[PDB]
Amino acid sequence: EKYQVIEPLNGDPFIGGFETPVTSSPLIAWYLSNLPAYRTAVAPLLRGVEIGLAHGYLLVGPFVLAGPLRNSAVRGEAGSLAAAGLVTILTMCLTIYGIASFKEGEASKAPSLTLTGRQKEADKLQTAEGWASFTGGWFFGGLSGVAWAYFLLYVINLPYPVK
Amino acid sequence: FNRDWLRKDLSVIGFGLIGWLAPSSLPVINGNSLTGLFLGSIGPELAHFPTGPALTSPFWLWMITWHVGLFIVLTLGQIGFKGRQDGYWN
Amino acid sequence: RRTVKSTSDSIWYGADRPKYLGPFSGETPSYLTGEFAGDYGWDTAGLSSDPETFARNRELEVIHARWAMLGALGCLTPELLAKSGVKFGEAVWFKAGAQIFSEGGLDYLGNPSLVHAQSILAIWASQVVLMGAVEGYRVAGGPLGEITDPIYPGGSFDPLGLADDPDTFAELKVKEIKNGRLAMFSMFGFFVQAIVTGKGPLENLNDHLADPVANNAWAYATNFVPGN
Amino acid sequence: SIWYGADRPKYLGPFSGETPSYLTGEFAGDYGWDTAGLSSDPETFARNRELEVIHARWAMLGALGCLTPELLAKSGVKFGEAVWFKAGAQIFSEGGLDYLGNPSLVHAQSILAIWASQVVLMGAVEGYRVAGGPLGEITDPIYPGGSFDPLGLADDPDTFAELKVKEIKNGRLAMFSMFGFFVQAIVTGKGPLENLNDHLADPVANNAWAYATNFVPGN
Amino acid sequence: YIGSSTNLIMVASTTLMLFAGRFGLAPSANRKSTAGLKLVDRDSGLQTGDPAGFTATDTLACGALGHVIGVGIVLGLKATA
Amino acid sequence: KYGEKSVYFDLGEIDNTTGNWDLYGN
Amino acid sequence: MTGIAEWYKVYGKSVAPDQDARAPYYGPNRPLWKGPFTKPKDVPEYLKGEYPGDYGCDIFKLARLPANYARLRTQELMNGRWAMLGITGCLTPELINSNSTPGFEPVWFNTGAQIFSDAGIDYLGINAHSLFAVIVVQALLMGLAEYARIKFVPEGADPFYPGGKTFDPLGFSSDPEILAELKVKEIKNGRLAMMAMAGLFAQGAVTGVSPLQNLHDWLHL
Ligand SMILES: CC(/C=C/C=C(C)/C=C/[C@@]12O[C@]1(C)C[C@@H](O)CC2(C)C)=C\C=C\C=C(C)\C=C\C=C(C)\C=C\[C@@]12O[C@]1(C)C[C@@H](O)CC2(C)C
Ligand SMILES: CC1=C[C@H](O)CC(C)(C)[C@H]1/C=C/C(C)=C/C=C/C(C)=C/C=C/C=C(C)/C=C/C=C(C)/C=C/C1=C(C)C[C@H](O)CC1(C)C
Ligand SMILES: CC1=C[C@H](O)CC(C)(C)[C@H]1/C=C/C(C)=C/C=C/C(C)=C/C=C/C=C(C)/C=C/C=C(C)/C=C/C1=C(C)C[C@H](O)CC1(C)C
Ligand SMILES: CC1=C[C@H](O)CC(C)(C)[C@H]1/C=C/C(C)=C/C=C/C(C)=C/C=C/C=C(C)/C=C/C=C(C)/C=C/C1=C(C)C[C@H](O)CC1(C)C
Repeated sequence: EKYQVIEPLNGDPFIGGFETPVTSSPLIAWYLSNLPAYRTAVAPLLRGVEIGLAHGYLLVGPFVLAGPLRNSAVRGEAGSLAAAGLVTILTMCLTIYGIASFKEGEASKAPSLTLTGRQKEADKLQTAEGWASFTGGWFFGGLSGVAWAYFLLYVINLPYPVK
Repeated sequence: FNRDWLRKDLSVIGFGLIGWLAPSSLPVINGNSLTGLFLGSIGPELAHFPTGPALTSPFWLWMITWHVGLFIVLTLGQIGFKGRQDGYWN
Repeated sequence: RRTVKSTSDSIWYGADRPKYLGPFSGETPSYLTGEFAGDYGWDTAGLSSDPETFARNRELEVIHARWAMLGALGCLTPELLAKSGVKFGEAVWFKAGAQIFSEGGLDYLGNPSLVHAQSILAIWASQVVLMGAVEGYRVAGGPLGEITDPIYPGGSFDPLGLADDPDTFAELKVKEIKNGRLAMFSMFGFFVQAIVTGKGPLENLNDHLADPVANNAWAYATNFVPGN
Repeated sequence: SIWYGADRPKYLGPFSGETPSYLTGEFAGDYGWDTAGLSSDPETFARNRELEVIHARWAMLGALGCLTPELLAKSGVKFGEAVWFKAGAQIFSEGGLDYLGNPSLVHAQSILAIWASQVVLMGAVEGYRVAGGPLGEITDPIYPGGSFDPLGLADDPDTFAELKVKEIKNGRLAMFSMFGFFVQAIVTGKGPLENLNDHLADPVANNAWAYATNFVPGN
Repeated sequence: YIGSSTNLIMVASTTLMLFAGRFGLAPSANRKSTAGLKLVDRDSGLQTGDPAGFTATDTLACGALGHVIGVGIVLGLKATA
Repeated sequence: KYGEKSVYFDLGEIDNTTGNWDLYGN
Repeated sequence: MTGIAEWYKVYGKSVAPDQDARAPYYGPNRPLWKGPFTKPKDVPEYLKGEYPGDYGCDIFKLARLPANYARLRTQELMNGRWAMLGITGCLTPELINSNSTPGFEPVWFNTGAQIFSDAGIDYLGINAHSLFAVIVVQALLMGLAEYARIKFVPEGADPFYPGGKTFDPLGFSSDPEILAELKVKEIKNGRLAMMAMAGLFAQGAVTGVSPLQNLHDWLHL
């Protein structure tokens, strides 16, 4: 009869999940709901652009500060090219994943029901053309993010503690 | 999930702040002639130089002690306030 | 995630609102039901039992709070600018009213090209006329519109329209009352510690920061003893 | 009884004719003295009664404690400052607060520690008084009873009411005397019993009228 | 040694603990403490000549705890002063 | 109905029955 | 039934109703002044045990007259109560501070000449040497209390156990049984105070030193 913070998934005890503060806190749930992957109404291309931008931007750093040429004068260029190559490989990964997973002309099988039960429209990211647009946007955004990180770090040479 | 899992009683943090300032800010007659909070304030005073860690200076021990005390005080205050509404001890 | 409808709708109102003694607030006055902003249930003296008196006191409190916020800001900024480097007759608020009796008169940020007033009599007369006009307008009404709520006229006094929604309007009421009460408390500070220390607020703060344990109000505890 | 009821002794004695309606005689220390009309509302009257009783008890404690050091000093007990209105500055002395000139006793030096301890403890007890605490719950804001009635003197209603009246009368006397303490400290600059000795020595010369010509506003 | 500060401290601690246990100010054999630190009455089954219900086991427990506390106070006051 | 009582099986609402929900799909 | 009157953790003889708080100290089966060696030859036929502290010791046959017995009981009670205060007043001064360095005196029997000569009475370390300014006040105050006690019995209160609201404010005597044993406790503690006083008088007369210092010398050495 106590408070009992922990609850079953949407009140259903026979679904394989739980309601924890980590899962569905108002702050955590708000944060996850507004991530580009979970903005179902937005076109897949723009979500892919945002995801690729973020991922290339964060990927530039490790290659630059850990690559084999980190002690040379081409450290920045080598790291940026390594990040771009990883982005390209992941673009091939996304393309083949979409080819294998989705077939042209089929409806989306993503969950179209909210926790409350609003029964919204199915997400178009889980479609052949949706995933193709997502992959193209991710490629463009990844290259853009790598270029932006290289420009900020080296072409413009903003003052940063570690680089 | 009721969206108030951490039942918000904002007086808890202030009560814990008072109840941790009171014992920590005490002129102990022991080897520490002064109080530990003054040491934990001196540490930052000597460590305000930008872009540099303490580097194993006498600042980490006081930081850890003070903040462990603060965290345990806050946790015990939360538990004490929210156990009265329940019947954990009544 | 879920879509939320029932929220913490104006925790500052109702019977479950925070109280002035916190957990030790049991004997809440019956007339203080949390209807109005800033209602912490603090009327130990019972000076607002009569609803008409309670409304009068609310009006007085809001006007005092607004004037106190204005006064605190006007006492604080001049010293901040003086420390920045701006030069004028005097930095402390309680000696800035006598600058008009200096050789250069009253200089606004020490700029003769600005107001550069000379006679205190003219300033006083102009203030009397203008403030009487506006005070009468507030009591009854005037160019900016007749009075609907004497405390919160709104309308022409709400150009930016931050008080559109009633809920955010109540939240802003609470915020305004709290910030104003803090301002009044700090102004009473200013007064008492200017009487005692004889120094400006920010320089008192600086000297406290220099040595907090030794330089505090207790250093002035013996300055008003009657037997010496 | 004599004090409770329509026919009660009034503050003006035989000269009292305008008895306020709200002052009927159902509360202790009801002499019918309300000429400012500051207790007309029942709730305001209850709040004023609570304030009066708390002030009375604090004034009793203050009056006893302001003159106890004086009597002990007259006997010969050594203090730092026996006088009440300089008894608080000895915390700043190098020897600290001796509490009857005994270094083995409290022997406090830091006024900050005294202030913090007082704040915490007084906040706790004040809050208990408002809302209840270890020493019973709150039923009557000013007459709790129980843990604060260990000797059980307030068992039957009659003695309890007579003791109410006696309490409020001694308390009003103490409040008057403490206002006197404050004013005499402000003007004379000497302790209360020292003023008493001066008055007893030369009552005609050493009195309040001797200080009438000290606040003349020459400018 | 009778008038020594150590003797006074130990005697005071033991007497105070015995007084608290005997007069229902501390847990005893017949005075159980709940989770709320409220003292309830229980039948320990030990008969004692004390009208209040102070048993020999209660006396031993109170004396032992009083000695523990008195030793702590004595050594602390010696180390500090 | 899925939420009318303690019943958690409903052929008319199979997505609710099987747990085919979108937790963060704004 | 009143203030610290239900406070039944001080009885002295009763864990439970097994005894009624008055079965011993009264009646035929009570402790006597020679323990089990009181074969009846000195236990008179008027000391049956109705009154507190009755141990059957009337060697000299003083209380053989019932009227005199009541007078003696009252006289015993009064020196008994006064002895209790006196021994407390003779010892507490010398448990708080000591040494007669100032015009103060820690010795009970040397505090009376303190005013008479040199300085006056200085409470704990009210002056000069005026005897007949304490004497008159004490004589006046006692004469009226003394006079108000022998008379002014409200309607039917025992002149030595009034038990009203000014002499029994704490209401220990609400329960008759707890009044029966408290009377025994009073008289027995009073008798102890009286023996202690005779010890102080005799020891002061012989040794001439403060009673506690006599104890310190006896025990330590
Ligand atoms: C009451 C008080 C503090 C109260 C603190 C409270 C309620 C804290 C509450 C909270 O934490 C909780 C519970 C929960 C949180 O969610 C909310 C907050 C709000 C954060 C301090 C008083 C603090 C009071 C102080 C410091 C008083 C100082 C007085 C001085 C210095 C007087 C000086 C003089 O009078 C002399 C001595 C003699 C003359 O000669 C000279 C002058 C100058 C006139
Ligand atoms: C609630 C309650 C309850 C119970 O029942 C009872 C009781 C207790 C009574 C109550 C309480 C109350 C209180 C606390 C109050 C407070 C107040 C204040 C503080 C005010 C201020 C207030 C304040 C204010 C007005 C302010 C104002 C200001 C001003 C004008 C200013 C001016 C100026 C300045 C700028 C400066 C410059 O250089 C100049 C000049 C020109 C000078
Ligand atoms: C009735 C009526 C009626 C109508 O209607 C109107 C009128 C007329 C107005 C009214 C009247 C009124 C009045 C008269 C009032 C008064 C009051 C007072 C006096 C108070 C006090 C009050 C008082 C009080 C509180 C007191 C308190 C005290 C205290 C705290 C103390 C403290 C202290 C001491 C001990 C000393 C030391 O060293 C320190 C200190 C710390 C300092
Ligand atoms: C029973 C019997 C029985 C059979 O039949 C036979 C025989 C055996 C013979 C018998 C016995 C008897 C006896 C033993 C008796 C005793 C008595 C007494 C002891 C009293 C006291 C009695 C006692 C008493 C009163 C007491 C009192 C006291 C007093 C006043 C005090 C005073 C004082 C004091 C405080 C101290 C100061 O500083 C001063 C003075 C002023 C000095």
